[PDB]
Amino acid sequence: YTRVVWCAVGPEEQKKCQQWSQQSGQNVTCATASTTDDCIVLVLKGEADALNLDGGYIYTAGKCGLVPVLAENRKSSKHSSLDCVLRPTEGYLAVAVVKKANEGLTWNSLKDKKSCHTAVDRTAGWNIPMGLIVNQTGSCAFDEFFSQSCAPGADPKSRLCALCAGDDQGLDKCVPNSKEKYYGYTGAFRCLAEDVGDVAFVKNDTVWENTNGESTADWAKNLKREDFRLLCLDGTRKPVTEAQSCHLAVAPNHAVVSRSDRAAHVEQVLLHQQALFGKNGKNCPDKFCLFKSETKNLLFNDNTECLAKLGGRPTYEEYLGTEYVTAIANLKKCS
Amino acid sequence: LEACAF
Ligand SMILES: *[C@@H]1O[C@H](CO)[C@@H](O[C@@H]2O[C@H](CO)[C@@H](O)[C@H](O)[C@H]2NC(C)=O)[C@H](O)[C@H]1NC(C)=O
Ligand SMILES: *[C@@H]1O[C@H](CO)[C@@H](O[C@@H]2O[C@H](CO)[C@@H](O)[C@H](O)[C@H]2NC(C)=O)[C@H](O)[C@H]1NC(C)=O
Ligand SMILES: Cc1cccc(Nc2ccccc2C(=O)O)c1C
Ligand SMILES: *[C@@H]1O[C@H](CO)[C@@H](O)[C@H](O)[C@H]1NC(C)=O
Ligand SMILES: [Fe+3]
Ligand SMILES: [Zn+2]
Ligand SMILES: [Zn+2]
Repeated sequence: YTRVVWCAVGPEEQKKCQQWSQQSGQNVTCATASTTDDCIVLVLKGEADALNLDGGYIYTAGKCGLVPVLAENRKSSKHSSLDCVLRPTEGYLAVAVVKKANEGLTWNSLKDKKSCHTAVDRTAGWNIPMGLIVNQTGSCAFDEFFSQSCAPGADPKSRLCALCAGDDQGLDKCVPNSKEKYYGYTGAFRCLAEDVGDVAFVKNDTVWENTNGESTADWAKNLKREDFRLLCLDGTRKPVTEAQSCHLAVAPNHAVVSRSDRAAHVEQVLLHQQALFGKNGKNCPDKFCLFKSETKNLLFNDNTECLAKLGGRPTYEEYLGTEYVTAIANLKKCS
Repeated sequence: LEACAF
């Protein structure tokens, strides 16, 4: 066995990683970089072994030769006697979320509105909605579609970063890590909740998990699910209980990637680390919980029940699926 | 649909 070196994206992940490392007795140790792309480069250089990635970043990492190893599996919708680690993953619903009180807004009137995205290059926050918008408008000028946005990872002086807020001190505006107040699923949802933006591209679970007291976070603790609507592609608005019939796409779950020569060993270590620190793990919550970070989704999404084995030793294209890959490929023609 | 970005 070797140690596995995890790559943490920004300082809040680095802190959680350091706590994991200490609890694992250094079976896992930590490298940290400022962005997911830079973590992918550390992994390609062999200076880190692995990290968990949204499907859009899996595409980046997979074009560079890194491979999926285990997928996040959240609470199953339907009944299953299968253990979490063996249950097939179900994909999450990419949605566009607006305030109920913003009554005129539908999918067909998004032009010149303000948008909140998890980050450039992520599935629900970017690849799915911008791919759809490029397609529908017949124009690659997706940087001119919304009047202002927060899209972490875009040029910080551009309209795509105009709404981003940076950290406590207002430094690091638009950096694609958790120090940016509007980064990621919860940041893009907060960007809508605070009416900085008119629309947030997140996933269905984000809305549930940050409303009706499911989050105690100060910006979220008082949000009511009834105050939000989903935007459907047919131009209708639905309550957030209707995401199965009003989503933009089904996304492949976030998954751990590594170099191919390290995957088997990364997989074995992770299966053992989640037996200790995962949901009902032997030492969670007593000592450390790998899948909690007070809603901040650090290293893994907080709704993860386990990391699951993949069927078919899939390549990254197999894992993402041919349609998603082609959608990304098409959108990347614009850049 | 081609090479590694890095
Ligand atoms: C949208 O996401 C929410 C949050 O994950 C899902 O609601 C959860 O569903 C699980 C599985 O049934 C329940 O056991 C949880 O208690 C629910 N959480 C909350 C906070 O209510 C919901 O099913 C998803 N909707 C769709 C269409 O997939
Ligand atoms: C945007 O449109 C492109 C161009 O049509 C879509 O790409 C096609 O997707 C279908 C369905 O998977 C494939 O069978 C075609 O072969 C693809 N066409 C081309 C020219 O590559 C893409 O899926 C759309 N983007 C979305 C829906 O986000
Ligand atoms: C065609 C199809 C349909 C549903 C899922 C996929 N691919 C996946 C493969 C692994 C993990 C997740 C997915 C998914 O899209 O949820 C494909 C290729
Ligand atoms: C660390 O890994 C070693 C080797 O597999 C193992 O004996 C030990 O149980 C692990 N400990 C923790 C705390 O993860
Ligand atoms: Fe995602
Ligand atoms: Zn669908
Ligand atoms: Zn295969």
